[PDB]
Amino acid sequence: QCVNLITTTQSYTNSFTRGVYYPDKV
Amino acid sequence: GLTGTGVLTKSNKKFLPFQQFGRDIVDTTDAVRDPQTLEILDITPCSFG
Repeated sequence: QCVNLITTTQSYTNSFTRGVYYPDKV
Repeated sequence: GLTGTGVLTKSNKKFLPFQQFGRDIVDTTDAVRDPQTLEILDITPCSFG
């Protein structure tokens, strides 16, 4: 079945600095 | 695969479970782990002058 209950809102957030990860194992 | 020379002694560092070796400010190797014991060992250069 094609249960498409999600839509593109295009909304974002302007209070996030979360995209950080460890670049290496040093 | 990490080759070198020096004196191996026990240290008090606390590596994370995904850490393998550490470096100092000048990016030189000073600590490694045993692949079979998982302990922390420091590396010191041999005497010269």
